[PDB]
Amino acid sequence: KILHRLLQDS
Amino acid sequence: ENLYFQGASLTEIEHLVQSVCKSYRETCQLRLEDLLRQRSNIFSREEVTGYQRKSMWEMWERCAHHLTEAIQYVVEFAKRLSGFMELCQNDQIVLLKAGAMEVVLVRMCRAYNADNRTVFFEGKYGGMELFRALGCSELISSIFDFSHSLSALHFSEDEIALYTALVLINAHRPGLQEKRKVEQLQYNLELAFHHHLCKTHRQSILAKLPPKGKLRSLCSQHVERLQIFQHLHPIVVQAAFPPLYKELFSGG
Ligand SMILES: CCS(=O)(=O)c1ccc(CC(=O)Nc2cc(-c3cccnc3OCc3cccc(C#N)c3)cs2)cc1
Ligand code: NA
Repeated sequence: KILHRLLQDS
Repeated sequence: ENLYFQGASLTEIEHLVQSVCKSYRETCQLRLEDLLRQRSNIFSREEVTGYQRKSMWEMWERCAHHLTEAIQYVVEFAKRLSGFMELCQNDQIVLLKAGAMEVVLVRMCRAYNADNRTVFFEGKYGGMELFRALGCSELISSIFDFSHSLSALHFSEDEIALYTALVLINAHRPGLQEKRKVEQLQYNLELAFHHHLCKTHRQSILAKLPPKGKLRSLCSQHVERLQIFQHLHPIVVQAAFPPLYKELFSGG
């Protein structure tokens, strides 16, 4: 969940 | 999808050195000059005792938070690394799940003072006795020994940048879907690292770098000690451990 969010947040 | 997913010329390898070093400088968390300056700021005997008197759960929680802070900078480094964002999301996650802690462990040598065997933790330098409440003496001394061994190489910031890029871009990680794309990116990052060592007459460190099994042993030890802690204080892990830390080391 967190990793997905961190990678998507630009 | 990216230039570094195919064969790169010398000029393109030179560009990769500059890009990797820039990505690292921008995500290094703490400046080397700030860490070096604070070497004289060492925890007192009273302060060490204070940490030793903390409960096992309180110390684990504090350590998990600081490690999570360090991992977040590693995630940013990955995002800025040439070719990483061009990989599929499965592979980005595979690489970060296996490599994030490995990168933090390498980066930690900058915060380690080989002269007095101390590490920068919560504003000051402390020896391994500072972590005695954790109840994972073997893991702590293994991390201190690793940092001591890396410190003996006298890494520059550019060397840490290139080496950590290689720690992260590993085509042998189990679960990679686009393995060939990762292999080519790894090959180019290996050329960038070795080119920089060649250019700065630092190729002598190649035979002195730790074997890949060394970083794996440390990460496996971490996962094992976390599991022991988890069995003893499961609600501490569930309620107070950072969500990212749990996603990486205890499958969510
Ligand atoms: C990285 C970028 S940097 O800019 O070089 C920078 C930025 C900020 C700092 C401060 C900081 O966070 N210090 C810290 C030191 C240690 C630590 C060191 C040695 C041994 N054990 C340690 O933790 C115990 C522990 C507990 C549970 C599991 C595991 C594991 N596996 C380890 C943890 S956190 C330092 C450096
Ligand atoms: Na050091």
